[PDB]
Amino acid sequence: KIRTLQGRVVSDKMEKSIVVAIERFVKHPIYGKFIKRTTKLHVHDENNECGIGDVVEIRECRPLSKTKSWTLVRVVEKA
Amino acid sequence: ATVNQLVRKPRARKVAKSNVPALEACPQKRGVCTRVYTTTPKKPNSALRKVCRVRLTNGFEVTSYIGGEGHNLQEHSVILIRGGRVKDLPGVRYHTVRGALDCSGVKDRKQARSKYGVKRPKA
Amino acid sequence: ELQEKLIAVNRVSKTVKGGRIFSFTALTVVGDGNGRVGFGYGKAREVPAAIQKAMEKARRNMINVALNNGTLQHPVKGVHTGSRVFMQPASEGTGIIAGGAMRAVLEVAGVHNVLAKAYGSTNPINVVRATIDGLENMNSPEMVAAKRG
Amino acid sequence: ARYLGPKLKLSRREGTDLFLKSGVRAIDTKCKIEQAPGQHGARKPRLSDYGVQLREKQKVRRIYGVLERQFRNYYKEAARLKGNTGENLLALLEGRLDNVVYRMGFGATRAEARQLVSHKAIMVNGRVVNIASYQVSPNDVVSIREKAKKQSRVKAALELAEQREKPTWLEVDAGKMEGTFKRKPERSDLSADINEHLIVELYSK
Amino acid sequence: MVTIRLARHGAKKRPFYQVVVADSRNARNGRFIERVGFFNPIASEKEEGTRLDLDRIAHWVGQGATISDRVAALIKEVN
Amino acid sequence: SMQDPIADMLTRIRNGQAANKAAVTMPSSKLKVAIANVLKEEGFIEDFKVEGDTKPELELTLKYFQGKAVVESIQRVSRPGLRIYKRKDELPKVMAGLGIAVVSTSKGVMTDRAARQAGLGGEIICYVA
RNA sequence: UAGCUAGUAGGUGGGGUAACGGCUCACCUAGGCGACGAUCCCUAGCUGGUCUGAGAGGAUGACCAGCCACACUGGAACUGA
RNA sequence: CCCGCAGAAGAAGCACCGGCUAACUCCGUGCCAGCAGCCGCGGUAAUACGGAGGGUGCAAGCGUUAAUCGGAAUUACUGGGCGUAAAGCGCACGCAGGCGGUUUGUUAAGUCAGAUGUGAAAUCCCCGGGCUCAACCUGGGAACUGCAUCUGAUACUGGCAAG
Repeated sequence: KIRTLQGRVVSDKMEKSIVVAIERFVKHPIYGKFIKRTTKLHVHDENNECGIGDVVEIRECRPLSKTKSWTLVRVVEKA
Repeated sequence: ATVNQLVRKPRARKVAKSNVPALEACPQKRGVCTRVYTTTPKKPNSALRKVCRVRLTNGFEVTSYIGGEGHNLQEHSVILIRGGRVKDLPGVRYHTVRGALDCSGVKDRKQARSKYGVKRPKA
Repeated sequence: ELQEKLIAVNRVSKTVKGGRIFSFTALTVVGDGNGRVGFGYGKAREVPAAIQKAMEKARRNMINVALNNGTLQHPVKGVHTGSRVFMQPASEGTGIIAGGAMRAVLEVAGVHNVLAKAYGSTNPINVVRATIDGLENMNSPEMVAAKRG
Repeated sequence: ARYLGPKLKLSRREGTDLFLKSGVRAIDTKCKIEQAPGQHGARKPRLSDYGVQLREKQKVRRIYGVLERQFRNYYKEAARLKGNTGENLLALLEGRLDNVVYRMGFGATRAEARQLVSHKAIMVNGRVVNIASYQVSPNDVVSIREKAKKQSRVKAALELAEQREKPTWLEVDAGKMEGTFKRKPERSDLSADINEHLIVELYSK
Repeated sequence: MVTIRLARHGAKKRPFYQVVVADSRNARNGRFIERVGFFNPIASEKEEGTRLDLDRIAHWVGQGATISDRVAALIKEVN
Repeated sequence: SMQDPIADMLTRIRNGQAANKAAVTMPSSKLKVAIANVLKEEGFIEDFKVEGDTKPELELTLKYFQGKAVVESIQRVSRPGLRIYKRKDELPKVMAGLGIAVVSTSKGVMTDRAARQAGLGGEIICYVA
């Protein structure tokens, strides 16, 4: 339990590894406008139990691989 | 403008350039006296002025006005530059340090001494 | 009584078949130091007769403007036809931190504590029109409360 | 670091008399006031807008003897303090050491009392002060030290400023060595000709 | 090896230290875990020329910080 | 309106403040009842009546005291895409506080005194003067 | 400067460091990043703050203080907390 | 730092003076010598060049040059414009982007509120101390506009559900 960062799945062409974007609002720092900004971070998961297009809950973990330091906890959305 | 036209590219500047290119971030550079030329100003003026092209030490060569009231220049020695362009002569964007290395003062001014090589007269 | 002040004097020419006939302009304001202000405009063919005729122009058509504490109380923006004037109410003891023409209209109202600014054009014919419109648009707390309820 | 050579011709520039030479007949023209600022003397002074502000900044500087580095520090201090910028600026002028020693009887003129400050004579509240801007706090005694109580000129000074107005904001013993900076000198008990508008509106840019 | 030495933020010939609970090997005066207490050798009835909040030294002695000489002056130069 | 219902209303009202008509009318959402139930109460206009149930729509009565008209300078500020969510200790006082500042609070729209009484600000709706 | 990238991107394994690790070596998988500006060439040490501006904002990083980088120029390591 | 003795005794420059910009008159020179930041001055009476009296401003420094912001609303979010003053692609559907009619339910991310963490000390700022004052040294506060978490709020906005 951190914030249980909600996100999506962008692509799975990898072996037990997925790609998650995260919706995120912000004040633009000088103009005062809300730009919907998204990030992109690799997430470890073993079962392939989430498909390309779901909605995913994520916490951190030990840094397993290169470029990937987040384990799946559970899924709240089918494809 | 629209807010989503300043977002995707910022307000760019209105860029300002230098017009004393004998900076190299410095105020005074040394020069070794190419010649002395005596060219003429434009239409509202007359009475041809005293200029010298100057071999710098950064690598450049440029011209400079030799103001005062008469000068003293044999032309294979040292001067010192000041900036602050003459309006009249096309190409002279400098001055000379009136009273410096090898370019001595003017012959007895008595008002506004310090901007020329004139010191306290006798007292 | 009243209190005069000049603004400027130009070098207004003209052209006839003969030559270049000159003239002179004279911009003045008049306000008794209690809130009412007025202005005028008048020409001549020499300097001192222009003032004499334009000074009476302002001794009528003085408009009713109320003040609060020798100062303004709420930030009206004034604009008239070439120029923008931004008057912010300020503290007592502050001087009239102002540019050109509105200095002449504020030290005749009774106004003495205003910081303000001319925003765009700096042409003193059209500047002095705006600040009189700026003080015309204002409302005292009486004009606030009695009008809404 | 003060104005040395002539003294009354500067009053001929600034209109009314500045109290540099006073107590004698030089009130009524031992120097021809308004007749000779210089070579081109009695002339046509066709004034301007910037002038009637610039005259006032060099009115009250020259009534006290304060140059331009020092007078701006009194200005910039007169913004951070609470109240009127102008009135605090006159309050900060009146609290000056030399201004107090003058109109607490001592000395013929302010330039003398300044020299009487700078020659080890004056003593504030039991403490020797030879700095002409020790800015006096209320309820403090002024005092001349013992070795210069009566030398020449002390006793003849009080009588001249006693025909002048006795000010409210100070107490003074005409007998000896005792004063009180009482409270804040207001606008009412000023010289009433100095226009504080024309200094606040000068340095503001 | 944590120490309770004194810094030096003074004028020229007018020292005015700071009671500084810091590390051994670090700067002359450039680094501290935290700062509590101050000092002055120009007291001469100015005010209290020492004011320490002794409980916080009694905290950091309990961690194990070795104490230095001129503070060891102060703990008896205060009561 | 197409793309702000409250901005395009605020063109419709003060055009009545430029020809001095008696009654004005705009198609009225349930937010729009909660708009002019502030302007009436603070005194800027006088009376309003909702009508219609397939086109719920208002009958606002204007207020011009003279040739002078009472609602002087109303301005929407938070326009869609430029939300300015004010923290309450920044609050816009309108014309040195002499007007009112309609703020979309939690507890309603009626906002002069959210500065002290309610105690929570939000999105500005429009300044009113 | 619009394409870049094979130890590259991922997984079992051994091997490896004080520690997770593609940190390395065989094997399988074929990926990874990119218009929300990747690779590219040019330039620059970063912050607390200094200067200026009423404010926002604008140029700056000398001094004292935080943190890395470097010891004539390229390399590799030994000891050692 | 305090104290003793001489004797006005050792101690005043620097730029400007046509306009902006506070201060002016004369000799010399006559489109030559020269000034100058822009406007410009000099071709026999120069308040502008050179000189002299007098004046101005500042001061143990004053001018000049170089360098950054300010005036510049002259890259403008608070604070611009485009019919002719520089500026509406020759014109069309449109992908990714930006933006919501209208009612109810609901969630609490946007935002508001409340605290609790934390934003190193030193500068900036306000009351207060100490150098004979001031620069400077300094006690405590406020501020550091920040980010992350719990609790609360449902009017606007946002995803889900129903019209």
